[PDB]
Amino acid sequence: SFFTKLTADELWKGALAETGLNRGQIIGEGRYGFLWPGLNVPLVQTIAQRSKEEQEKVEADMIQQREEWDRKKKMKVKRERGWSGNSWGGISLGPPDPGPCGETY
Amino acid sequence: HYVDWRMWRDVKRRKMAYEYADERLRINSLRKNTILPKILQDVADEEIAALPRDSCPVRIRNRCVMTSRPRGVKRRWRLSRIVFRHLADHGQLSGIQRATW
Amino acid sequence: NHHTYAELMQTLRFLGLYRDEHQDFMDEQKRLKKLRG
Amino acid sequence: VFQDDPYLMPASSLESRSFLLAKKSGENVAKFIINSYPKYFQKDIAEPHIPCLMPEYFEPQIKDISEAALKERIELRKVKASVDMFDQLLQAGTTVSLETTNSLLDLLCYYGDQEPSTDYHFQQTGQSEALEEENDETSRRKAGHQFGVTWRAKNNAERIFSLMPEKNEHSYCTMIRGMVKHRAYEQALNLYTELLNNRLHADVYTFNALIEATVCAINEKFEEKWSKILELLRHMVAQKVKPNLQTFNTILKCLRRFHVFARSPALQVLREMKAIGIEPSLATYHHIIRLFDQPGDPLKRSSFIIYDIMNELMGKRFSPKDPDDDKFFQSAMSICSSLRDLELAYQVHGLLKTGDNWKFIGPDQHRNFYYSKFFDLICLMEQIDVTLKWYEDLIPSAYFPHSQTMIHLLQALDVANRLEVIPKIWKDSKEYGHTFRSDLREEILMLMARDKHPPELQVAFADCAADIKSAYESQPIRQTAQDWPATSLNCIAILFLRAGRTQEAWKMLGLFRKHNKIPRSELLNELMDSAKVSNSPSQAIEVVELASAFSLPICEGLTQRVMSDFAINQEQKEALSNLTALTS
Amino acid sequence: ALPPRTEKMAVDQDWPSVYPVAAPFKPSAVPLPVRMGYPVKKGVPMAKEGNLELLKIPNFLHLTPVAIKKHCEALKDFCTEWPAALDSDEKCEKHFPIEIDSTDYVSSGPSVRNPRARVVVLRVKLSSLNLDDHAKKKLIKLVGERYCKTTDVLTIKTDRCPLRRQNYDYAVYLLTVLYHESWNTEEWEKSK
Amino acid sequence: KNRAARVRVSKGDKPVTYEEAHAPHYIAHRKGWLSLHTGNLDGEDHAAERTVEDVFLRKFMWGTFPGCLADQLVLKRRGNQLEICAVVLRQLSPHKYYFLVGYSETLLSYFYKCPVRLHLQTVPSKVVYKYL
Amino acid sequence: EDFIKKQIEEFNIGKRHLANMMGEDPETFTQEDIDRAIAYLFPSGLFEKRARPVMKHPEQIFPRQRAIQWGEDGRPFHYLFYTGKQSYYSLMHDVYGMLLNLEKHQRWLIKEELEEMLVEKLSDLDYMQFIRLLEKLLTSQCGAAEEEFVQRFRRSVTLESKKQLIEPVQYDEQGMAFSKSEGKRKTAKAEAIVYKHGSGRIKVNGIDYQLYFPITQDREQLMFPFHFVDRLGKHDVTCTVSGGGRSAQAGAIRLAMAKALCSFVTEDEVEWMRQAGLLTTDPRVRERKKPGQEGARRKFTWKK
Amino acid sequence: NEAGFDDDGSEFHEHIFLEKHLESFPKQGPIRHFMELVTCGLSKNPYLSVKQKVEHIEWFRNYFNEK
Amino acid sequence: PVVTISDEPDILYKRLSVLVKGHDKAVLDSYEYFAVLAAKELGISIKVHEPPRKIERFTLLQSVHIYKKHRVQYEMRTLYRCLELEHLTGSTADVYLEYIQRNLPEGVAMEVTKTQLEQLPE
RNA sequence: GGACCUGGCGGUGCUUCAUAUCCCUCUAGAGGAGCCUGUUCUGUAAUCGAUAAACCCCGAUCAACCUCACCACCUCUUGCUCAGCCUAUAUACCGCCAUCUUCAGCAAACCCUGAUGAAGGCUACAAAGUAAGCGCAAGUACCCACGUAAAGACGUUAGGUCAAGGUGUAGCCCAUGAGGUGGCAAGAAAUGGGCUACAUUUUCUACCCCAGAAACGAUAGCCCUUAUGAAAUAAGGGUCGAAGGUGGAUUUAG
Ligand SMILES: C[NH+](C)c1cc(NC(=O)CNC(C)(C)C)c(O)c2c1C[C@H]1C[C@H]3[C@H]([NH+](C)C)C(O)=C(C(N)=O)C(=O)[C@@]3(O)C(O)=C1C2=O
Ligand SMILES: [Mg+2]
Ligand SMILES: [Mg+2]
Ligand SMILES: [Mg+2]
Ligand SMILES: [Mg+2]
Ligand SMILES: [Mg+2]
Ligand SMILES: [Mg+2]
Ligand SMILES: [Mg+2]
Repeated sequence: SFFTKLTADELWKGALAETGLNRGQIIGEGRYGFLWPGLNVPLVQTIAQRSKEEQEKVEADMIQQREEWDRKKKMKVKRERGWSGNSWGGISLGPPDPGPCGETY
Repeated sequence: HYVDWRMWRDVKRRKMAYEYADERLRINSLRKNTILPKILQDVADEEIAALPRDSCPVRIRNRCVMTSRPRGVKRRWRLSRIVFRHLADHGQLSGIQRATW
Repeated sequence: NHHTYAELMQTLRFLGLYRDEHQDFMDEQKRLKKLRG
Repeated sequence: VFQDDPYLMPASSLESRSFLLAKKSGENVAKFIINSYPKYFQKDIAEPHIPCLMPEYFEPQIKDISEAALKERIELRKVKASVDMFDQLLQAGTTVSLETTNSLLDLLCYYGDQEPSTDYHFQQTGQSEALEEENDETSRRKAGHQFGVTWRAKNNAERIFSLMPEKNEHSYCTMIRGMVKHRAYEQALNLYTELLNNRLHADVYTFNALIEATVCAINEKFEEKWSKILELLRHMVAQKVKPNLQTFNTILKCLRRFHVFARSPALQVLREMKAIGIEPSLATYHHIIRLFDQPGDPLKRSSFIIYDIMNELMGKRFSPKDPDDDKFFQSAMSICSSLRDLELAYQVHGLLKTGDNWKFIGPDQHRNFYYSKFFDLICLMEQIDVTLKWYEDLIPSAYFPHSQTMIHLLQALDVANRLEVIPKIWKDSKEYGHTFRSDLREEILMLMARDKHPPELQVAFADCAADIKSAYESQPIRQTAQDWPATSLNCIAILFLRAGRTQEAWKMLGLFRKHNKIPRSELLNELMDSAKVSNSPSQAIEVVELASAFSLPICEGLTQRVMSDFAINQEQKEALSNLTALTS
Repeated sequence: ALPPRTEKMAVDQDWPSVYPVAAPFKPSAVPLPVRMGYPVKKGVPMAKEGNLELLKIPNFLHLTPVAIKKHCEALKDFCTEWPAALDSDEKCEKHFPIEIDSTDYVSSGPSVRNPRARVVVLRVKLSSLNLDDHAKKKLIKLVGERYCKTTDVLTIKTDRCPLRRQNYDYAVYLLTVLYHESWNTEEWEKSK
Repeated sequence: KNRAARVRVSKGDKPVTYEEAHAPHYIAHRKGWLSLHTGNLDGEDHAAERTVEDVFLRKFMWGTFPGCLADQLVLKRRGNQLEICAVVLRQLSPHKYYFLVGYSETLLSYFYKCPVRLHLQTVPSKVVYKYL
Repeated sequence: EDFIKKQIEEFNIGKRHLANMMGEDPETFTQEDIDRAIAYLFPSGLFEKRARPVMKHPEQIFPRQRAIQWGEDGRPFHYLFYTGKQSYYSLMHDVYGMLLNLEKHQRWLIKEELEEMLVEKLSDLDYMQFIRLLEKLLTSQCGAAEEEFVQRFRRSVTLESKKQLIEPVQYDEQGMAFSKSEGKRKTAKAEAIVYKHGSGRIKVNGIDYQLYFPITQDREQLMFPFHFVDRLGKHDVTCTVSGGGRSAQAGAIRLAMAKALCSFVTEDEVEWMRQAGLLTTDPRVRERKKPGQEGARRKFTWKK
Repeated sequence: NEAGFDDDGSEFHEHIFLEKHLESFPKQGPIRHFMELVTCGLSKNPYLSVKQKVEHIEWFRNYFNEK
Repeated sequence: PVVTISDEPDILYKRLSVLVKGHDKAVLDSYEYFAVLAAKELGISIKVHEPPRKIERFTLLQSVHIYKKHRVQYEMRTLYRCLELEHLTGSTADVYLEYIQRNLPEGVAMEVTKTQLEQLPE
């Protein structure tokens, strides 16, 4: 029941259990694909709805963009090793933080 | 699309009680009146006991308009204790304060 | 009645005029569950 | 209609129209969703029943082949469905009654065998606002053509009109009106002759359509068409039908098409109007206004009928009668602007303020034209205090000023020598979205750098010129990569010097060198005066060097000033002598 | 954005014109830096440009004393005057005898069905009846629960028919047929 | 401990608005109500369906102006004039804003069958009363 | 600060705009009228008188931001800057110096008020030592200058007065003299009318005291004020009474007759009977049961 | 509070005097007593209109005859 | 300014008293000012009265599963302000009453109005 | 293994206290009898959850059918639902709470001390601490500034609930899901909490406290009638006329 639904901020707080995800969407994209005139397509004044080929191609582009998104999450970052991997002994933290007394290191 | 099956079971109870209210009303008065012969009622009895057992206003459970919880409902807003607490504590129900007398 | 309510939410989400975060969750979780289950 | 949030206010007329059409989009967009799914909105809660709020059903509910289903499909305006099932009734052999065949031919003649347009028609005024001053004679040839349905020979209307058994006046009338509406003028005239042969009566709308058809007929002289119009009105009187306001307004629209030879017939038509006793409308006055006002007339005695008109029209309150009553006010201020008449402009602004007559402005484009012309004229011949009073009274409450007005808004201030008001109207223009208008920028910059001003006005001018330079810098990568005007560069440079923003003046001397624009001798001479004040021989040599690099004929005098006014070293003296030798 | 109409607006500008109708705040329209909300420990009450507390306040901005005065210039058109029926309650009782209660219960939202808005009660004075001698005894014994003795008022209540106007009809009909049955002498009045 | 509408203290970096900050014991001592409907007074009938529609409006406008409603709405209800005053942010395009205004403006009118009016109030960034 | 300056400008302009929308467009719109105008303009309905809207000069709204203590040389202005408590230590140095030069010649401020005048945070023992030195300076025979020092640090007292408010004598009825007072105790109300002479008579709700009060404890309660003031059979009463019970009604009457007899007895004896405790209301009222208890203070069975 | 809501001009004598729809049987019978009882109940009904009152009457009339 | 003086003599309203129930005394007495000044310049005789507030207090449980001893208590503050109009005309009625009715506040507003119209017996 | 730092503990010292709590004290009870209602145990084909303080008239401000998830029997397959599941895990959680708390601490960011260790940071006639923020306090509700309410952070107890609802993980979809019909709530016993008593400051009647008279105790059991309900639990009358003689240890509340 739409009445028993809830905000996503609340669904994740329960899923993660870290106290003991909708960004790739345009403002009018629907499964039915009734591309509107104030949303998606700009404001000729003609209501319309795309076909079975434009829908499938656009949603295929979207799922591929998700896949590349999970790729940019699942790259590898290169950490220089200090005295061994999984150590901290030769790890170079950066330059010291600029002094609030108008200073620099 | 109903919160649960039990809620959907009452929405069915509500509906066919509301449609089957006139027939039951007529024969029932005929029951608790003292004018017709002792035998002239035995017949009307059949009609009632035979009128289906999902419209008798004895099976209506005033449950929760938002989340099916039978016991713990306040009638004036049709809400359970904790849902009414949630809304009145978030401040979207007018007039409801915290009692400090 | 819960039907006009929830089914209009169904149709308006499928028209893309409504974004419900809850159905986005179940959509996404059921996809990641159909990947393995 | 607009919201009060400063982010959501429209700044321009185009932005306001865009917001309004976006809102109207959201409206027919909710209508489409609700009519597509009526089951979700059938539950009424308000008492009483609000049938303008219950959803509209467009699908035919009667599926059996019946005249009730024909009436349902005609009422739903489904042209193809009505035609197809009328063919179904003819195949079934059911006699279709005369009234419902009449309703079917009514629909067919109204729509021209096409379905009604799914878009509620608010298009076809999408002309750009940058071409409102040239060629209203070719703009007519490409703007008088709505792409309407041309009457095709052998259409469904003609098929029904041939198929039905007993022909009556309403059927013939609707057929003639449909042919006139879809530009079958000769066919409509022939069908009117067939009506006269069949001894039927044509109504007022049919006779007006026939008048329009006779005028729109090709290759006939105005005298012949006028004689035909007189014959049609004689036929009207002989058929005992009484003419009316729309009849005579159609006549007036046609004689407006008939130009100079038709001016006296318009006066005769309005006199016969008043003699028969039907009140002329604002559309009637619009028609004879636009007839008598034609470009190229050397007399303007045709334009004196506007004072005859208002002398009949003061103090009266009007109701809607005719479609061009909203065009009346626009036409008459076209005349007021053309003849440059402040008193008559005020007179019809008063006629507007009488009662509800403000309604007869009508649409937003007409409103913008009306108030633009009114404010132009106020700026052109009124006194500057009442011009600014009308400015604050009308802008932005009544209309959004067009780009041209901005320039004019200034010319009045320049004539009145009230240049102190320049920063506030500049700020208003920038708020209204005139930031990227190069002609405005040029106009305030010349009017602003023409004269030496008191210092507080100078520093306010410095802030304004700084923001103009900021906008010019903050136009990146548009196809109108408008090169920095030398006049604008010179003016902003003179103004920053006058207010004392000397280092900024030196930077845009560098901008002069970057953009290869020739600086002005006055700007130069002010730069030497600033260098004299600052005692900077290097800056003096810099401006001499730029003058020599642009090979200007002031450079010798500038060098002589540098020698006379600064203690210079010998290598700089040698360099300046070499520069003068290069220029010589 | 835009520099607001608040500092565009000056003094002697008509506030009934600025706010015609009841509408929520709109602080950009409002030329008052009104601050609302329990402040922070080392701070001020919250500003005006974004408050929800300044939104949830009913907002009687639309109706200022001067708006009341100018509003009713026009609202003055629609009123006659009362006669010299006099503030004296006995004088209006003499002039117009009966009294009726016929009320509305205005709510707020989608519908206007409050059934209890059909309550109609009628108060009448026998000293305004004036045509009641021994026939009065009849009326009293007939109406049992009414006629409190300290004040001579009869109160008949109707809530038996759904509409208020036919309830008014039931009050007047019961009054007149109670009156006619009271003036109807009956055969068993003597064997008391 | 009471955990009803109390955003707990983080580390001093948690932006929070007046509404969220105040706890339910300040519900009309410092906060007030976000929905002004008359049904919760002494004598009235339809308060239940007013609240059932209330939670609907909150969630419809939450899902229909996706990620731009800064703080929660003010569902006032005078006469048959339901009002959805808002505090929506300044990120989406104004034509999109006017669109969702119109869409709601008519859709809740045909759902609830009365005049429904949205008076948006655009704000640059989500406001902060205190950092918890 | 520029913040303070433009806030000021905005208040002034908005105050004039406030008198326009109202009707006091003449320039002098006082602060009381400002509070009046905003009250109506936007109805509060919030229990906290700070949580309601407001329109004051930015001065009172925004707090006191201390000025910069050093210019563009470094070089801090006050000589006691590196103590961090310039104002407090300058005051202590000054008070010590006046004690010194006075010895060569020969209520109190609260901590928050002193911190407000010094615009600096202060320790309680710092306040205590300041007060101690100031008391040293008044105890010592000081001159008029150091008197104005001690008096700009000392503040007002606002003493109240504890004389019973005497009701006026209403010389009325036909020609008699009475006083009509009131009394309240435990949901009971008693309005009492006492005539100066009359030798004894009560008419509690129409009947006498032996009929409305069959209990001798109630009759003793009704005796109490007279037998204290030695005017037993010398005045007469008539009392209307609502609510309460058999003892609450008698107590409300007792208070009402005492608070009416005050006008007929002398001021020294009205002070005497106030001391005796017949002129003060009894605030002891029934308490409230609590959710989870078995009474107001009574709890249930086992908790430990 | 009663906008619309006409009820075909009930006007006070169709709602509470059901004698015109009573269809008199021999009045001394218990059935006719019932009709007095049910008639007074439908008279004191304000929620039902006259048309549902008369279909309530005809229900009993139909069934009373049916027996 | 369409007036349309029609036909029949007045309905003669005595004591049209408006009882204003609310959740907020500050809205109620602002309303009192709006109606008192309106009746002042209307000419109609108004009087003020405060019908005393009723608190609907009630108890619920605080924890979801157990702990009946720990309870929450909620309350409704219903306050009343009576604004009784005496000696007013029938035409005077649906113009003042109408002005106020349309200009009613939101959820903190009820306007229960009793009318005692006078008449002649028949 | 040696030596420490911090915390907890001590049938750990000194001092100062608790006040309805620590004792001596004051008032009314529990524990003894009957009844009502939970729980354990036994039983049944017959839910689940709470289970020292902080479970035990507890989820229930409430089960004849319904509720209902239990059991029996018989049926349903794109099933009110782009299914469902009251299936398992409260030791994945959100949510809403208990408890210390009838507390006053929790602290970002710095700085110093300790040979730059875990860590520590007190002296007002002053020896290194300064502090935003949360909490008490303050301000509010009720009749006052009093009292009572509300409030009481960080964390503790993997304390309570996947069964209010939502939900991760794992599972079922001939099933663990869906519906219909009928039963499940009995005491060889025990215990928690209440109610009423064992009378004489009592009992019955008037009266609602100036009398007459007596010189006791079931809200259980059986019978009658009524209420509500399709179908009796409740209510009144009748009848009867129990055990019971103010309850040990211990304990509760004020
Ligand atoms: C057997 N112990 C180690 C245990 C285990 C679990 N859960 C698991 O390990 C299961 N994990 C799986 C499901 C296999 C993933 C457990 O989940 C639990 C407990 C302990 C209990 C003890 C409970 C007890 N109660 C019932 C009276 C008790 O003495 C207390 C108490 N504080 O009074 C408890 O702590 C207790 O309630 C409790 O919380 C337990 C568990 O939760
Ligand atoms: Mg490794
Ligand atoms: Mg608690
Ligand atoms: Mg468990
Ligand atoms: Mg199961
Ligand atoms: Mg507490
Ligand atoms: Mg506190
Ligand atoms: Mg556990």
